[PDB]
Amino acid sequence: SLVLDQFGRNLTAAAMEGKLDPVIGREKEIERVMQVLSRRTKNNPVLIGEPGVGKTAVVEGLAQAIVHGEVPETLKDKQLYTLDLGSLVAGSRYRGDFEERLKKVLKEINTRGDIILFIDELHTLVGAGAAEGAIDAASILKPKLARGELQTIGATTLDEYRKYIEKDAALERRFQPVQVGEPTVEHTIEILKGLRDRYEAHHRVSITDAAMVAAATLADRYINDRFLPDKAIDLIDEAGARMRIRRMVAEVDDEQIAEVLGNWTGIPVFKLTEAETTRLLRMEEELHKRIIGQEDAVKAVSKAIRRTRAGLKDPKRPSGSFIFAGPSGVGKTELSKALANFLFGDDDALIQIDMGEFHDRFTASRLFGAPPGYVGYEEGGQLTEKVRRKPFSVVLFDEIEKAHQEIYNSLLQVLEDGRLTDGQGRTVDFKNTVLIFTSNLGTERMKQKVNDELKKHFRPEFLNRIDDIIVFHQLTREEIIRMVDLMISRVAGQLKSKDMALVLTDAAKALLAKRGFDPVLGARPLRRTIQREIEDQLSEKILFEEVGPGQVVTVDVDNWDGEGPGEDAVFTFT
Amino acid sequence: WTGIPVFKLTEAETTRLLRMEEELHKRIIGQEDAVKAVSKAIRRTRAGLKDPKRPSGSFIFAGPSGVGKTELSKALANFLFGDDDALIQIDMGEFHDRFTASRLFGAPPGYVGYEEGGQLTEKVRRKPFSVVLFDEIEKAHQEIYNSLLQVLEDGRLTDGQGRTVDFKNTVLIFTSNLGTDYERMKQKVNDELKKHFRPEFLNRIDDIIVFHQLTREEIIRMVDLMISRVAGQLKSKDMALVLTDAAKALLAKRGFDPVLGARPLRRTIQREIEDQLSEKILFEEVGPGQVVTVDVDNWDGEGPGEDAVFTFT
Amino acid sequence: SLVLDQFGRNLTAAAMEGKLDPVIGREKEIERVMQVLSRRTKNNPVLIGEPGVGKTAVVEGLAQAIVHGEVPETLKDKQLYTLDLGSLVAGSRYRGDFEERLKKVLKEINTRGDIILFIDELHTLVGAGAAEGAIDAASILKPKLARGELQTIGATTLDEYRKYIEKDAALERRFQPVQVGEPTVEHTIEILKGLRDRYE
Ligand SMILES: Nc1ncnc2c1ncn2[C@@H]1O[C@H](COP(=O)(O)OP(=O)(O)O)[C@@H](O)[C@H]1O
Ligand SMILES: Nc1ncnc2c1ncn2[C@@H]1O[C@H](COP(=O)(O)OP(=O)(O)O)[C@@H](O)[C@H]1O
Ligand SMILES: Nc1ncnc2c1ncn2[C@@H]1O[C@H](COP(=O)(O)OP(=O)(O)O)[C@@H](O)[C@H]1O
Ligand SMILES: Nc1ncnc2c1ncn2[C@@H]1O[C@H](COP(=O)(O)OP(=O)(O)O)[C@@H](O)[C@H]1O
Repeated sequence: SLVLDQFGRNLTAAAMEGKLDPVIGREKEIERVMQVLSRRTKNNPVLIGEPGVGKTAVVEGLAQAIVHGEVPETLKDKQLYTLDLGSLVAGSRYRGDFEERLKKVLKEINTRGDIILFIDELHTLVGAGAAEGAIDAASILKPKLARGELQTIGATTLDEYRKYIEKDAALERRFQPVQVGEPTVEHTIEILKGLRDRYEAHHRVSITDAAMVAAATLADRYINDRFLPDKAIDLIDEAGARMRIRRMVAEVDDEQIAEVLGNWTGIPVFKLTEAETTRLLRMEEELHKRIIGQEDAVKAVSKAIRRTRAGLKDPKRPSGSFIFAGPSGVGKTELSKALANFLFGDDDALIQIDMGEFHDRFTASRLFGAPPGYVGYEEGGQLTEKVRRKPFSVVLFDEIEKAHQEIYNSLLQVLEDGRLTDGQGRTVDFKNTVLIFTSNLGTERMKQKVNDELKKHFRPEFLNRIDDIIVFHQLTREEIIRMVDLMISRVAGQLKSKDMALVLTDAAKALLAKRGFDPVLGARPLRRTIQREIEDQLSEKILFEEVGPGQVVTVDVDNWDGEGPGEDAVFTFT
Repeated sequence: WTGIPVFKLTEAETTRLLRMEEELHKRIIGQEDAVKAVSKAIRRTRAGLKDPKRPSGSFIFAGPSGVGKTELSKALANFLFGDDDALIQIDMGEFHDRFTASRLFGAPPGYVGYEEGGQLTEKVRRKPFSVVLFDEIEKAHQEIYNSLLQVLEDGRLTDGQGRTVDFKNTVLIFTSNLGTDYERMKQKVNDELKKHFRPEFLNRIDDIIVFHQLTREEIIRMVDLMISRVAGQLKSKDMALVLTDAAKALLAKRGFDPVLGARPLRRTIQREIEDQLSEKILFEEVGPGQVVTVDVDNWDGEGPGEDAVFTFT
Repeated sequence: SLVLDQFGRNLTAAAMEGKLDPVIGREKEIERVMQVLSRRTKNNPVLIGEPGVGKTAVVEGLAQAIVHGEVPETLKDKQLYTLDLGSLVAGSRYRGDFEERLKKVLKEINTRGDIILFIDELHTLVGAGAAEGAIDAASILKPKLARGELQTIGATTLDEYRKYIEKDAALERRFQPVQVGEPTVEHTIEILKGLRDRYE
């Protein structure tokens, strides 16, 4: 007892005082472990599982089963000791110290005979006192473990089992695997219901059953870098901590779990208040604050985001996938910029990928990285990593028709299931991101021309996965008048920072409108008209210090009937 | 230990294995040939009467888009393991480049990522009994099939690290989209597969299955199948939806097109029911504790219904 | 304290003399850190932030909050020590010296219980001294982090996180990411107004 205690911790006395958490739902794996230790030769199981499933929890539950007495006679009255390799290695300046300590431990185990050894993180045994080919813990344990005279229990994750143990086939032979599979949703709910009491006592808060059901569902659905039941426990524990901080008896509901998840991952799953609800209902006007015209596209996107925010989106598919195909300059990109501004408050959050560069057969690997064995393997994908930074995003694929079919064959993955496997092998989540595909093709009859061009330039499946195909309409006179108003407002807002005030009469706005209309319009022209007839004149006029700072500038027009072409009209800057 | 299901067939398991054709028909409407072939393969595998060298099953699936080729594999995984996420899904859409194939089995020694190993081989070693799905196999280059060439016949793959993995107990499924009256389509699909793939690869596969186009009965049952998802989603918010049969008829009328598969129907449902119900929910017109009876007015049930709308109660 | 002063620096004692710059406008991140540090199991936050944003600034603000006493009861009068891994593995020359120093540090922390660790460049835990016969500090720390018996705070670049901690999922599990994003323009102006007195 005195020898093992300085080099290990006894889980039996830990479960005597209840210091270990109760373990429930693990009868199959614990029975598997108990039946492996009841063998004659090679009675050593190692718990292989994905990290965060309960590999140490299985051993704690077995210790509780031992101390209660549900074990058979082969595991009855057995003190389960974990072994700390760090305590063995530390303090050993010399060969004799470490090997003497390990063999004294083994002699005490074989003398008392009722200590089952536990090696958490079993991959540490390949090299303890020296390298893999010298005298260490593994080469001392191997003759003992081969005959089964030393009962030990291991725990190693999947990847480290592949890496460290499997390169040492001698230890791989002597350990019989016990797979601890990831628990289900109902299993996680049961586990949380079991662990209610400890967290309730610790955080001085009370937790409801609906809170735990919501925690399990949200943790399984959204968080895709951790594994059940750890993420559900994380959400519950963090909500309890939030209540403990905020009160300094509180209640935890699913709303607080949603808040914790929103803090953790940024996914906008919240209980909607009145102000954001009226914002969501009236957001078509909010988008129409910036974009002018094109009611169909804003309507479709409003429908998609309203469906997403109300919990009515198919969870295996993204929030929405759109093809914005229409004549150049209409505002296909500006709709995406307006979406970014609405959803995040800033426009730099729009992950914009340009398909102009992806015209070669070698550049498809930029999105999802390079395969193993090639240059760029560690960096991985550019798009996948950008998505992993923030799971809720608007992904913009600008100028689709430039890129050729290999990228779309890559993107059928995300268009169907919202998954993408980068070069490093990891799968990333796209179940919440909004996909926008902007195209410049086909330039009521324009609708059919664009549809025919897209059917000719695409395979049927890629057009089929897309939620809504939206064809942008050409602009009219009222829309370009409002565009002129918006551009002048932008100029005035930029000029506010230089101690200025700017204003235009409606005659100047009309004159700008009459010189900015043709079927090849958009905002690429009629903004060049602004830069040529307003901005340039203002710059040259303020460079030689007339109507400088503190002076309101009024842009007027003379020699114009207000209806004519206005080619002889000139802008006057008072 | 290994998870490979060799046991004594209990009566419940036996009567399930006799009746698993309609169990597959629970999630797939129509496509009797593919369900037939999958049932034959699973019956051969679980009876203990199987070729030791060849894999459990090797199928190539062909048909139009959205005829349930991936849905069949997902429902087969749901049958065997209980959930879709146990399906080992490798989509060949990322493997267009010839240099990309090293991700499948792994990096050779002396190169970066050698210690990481492959992706397909390691996931097969994790679960030796698995349904391996290869989506859109034509979109990968032809040199990628060369790695699968020997697992399709001998069921063994040699990774970069040198280990030999066992593909003997897995069900290999290929899904294609080539070819896009039934016999003419089958002949065209077979000819396209023959001229697209080398004949030494087509001979090593078990059955070539062509998916039949969806008919009116199939899509009108599939209306129910895909609205059950919305009903279950609504059940999480303490409110229920029941469709009038007129709503089902109108949804099946506006979502049917022989040119494509099932996703036009999902578009029709999503635009007619999901979006409008989202507006009604966020307006708080309807909430928890109520029922929603969706009905079609201004319609006769036979006409095309270019003016019919949906009423929500 | 006799062993930690040889290997670490006391930020609470540093905040006693006000040698740390005032931290302005980072109340949300400090609240998130105190939220994570208040948990029962896995109470280790990592400040996942781009370089140049103030990852260490968040920790010094937390130390100033602790010394000013506005923290909740679960962080009241707890000395926040930064852990200098270079000094821990500085004089070893052997196989058992570094692990002995780590055991002494952890035993002093356990017998005190009011000391929170801070690890600049948290990715240095993996491979924190790995000779032919040595066990790195990550494998020592992992059982204590999983049970929640040790409160550690980490600061790590996004890219460094992805290169190093992402490769080790066992240690990645024990740390909750805390997104520290770039301050906006107005936030930068507020920070400059805070730092006016010191720079003047
Ligand atoms: N059946 C269960 N009952 C109670 N708690 C559980 C159960 N399964 C898992 N847990 C919790 O999840 C955690 C699992 O940790 P574990 O997976 O052993 O870590 P590692 O993967 O590093 O070995 C434990 O802290 C435990 O509290
Ligand atoms: N209706 C509009 N409202 C506001 N800005 C617009 C509008 N239409 C165009 N713009 C501006 O003009 C640009 C046109 O972009 P876009 O239509 O995407 O060009 P293209 O169609 O050639 O890709 C946008 O970046 C936007 O700033
Ligand atoms: N017969 C069917 N029964 C139910 N759903 C179907 C059926 N056919 C297609 N689907 C729908 O189509 C999608 C799968 O289509 P898929 O088989 O992947 O087509 P492809 O393989 O050509 O891409 C699923 O989301 C499913 O909802
Ligand atoms: N909110 C803030 N208030 C005051 N100073 C800040 C704030 N945020 C950042 N700083 C300044 O930024 C610097 C911190 O950078 P640091 O986090 O050390 O970068 P890195 O961790 O990459 O070395 C400090 O000098 C600090 O003064």
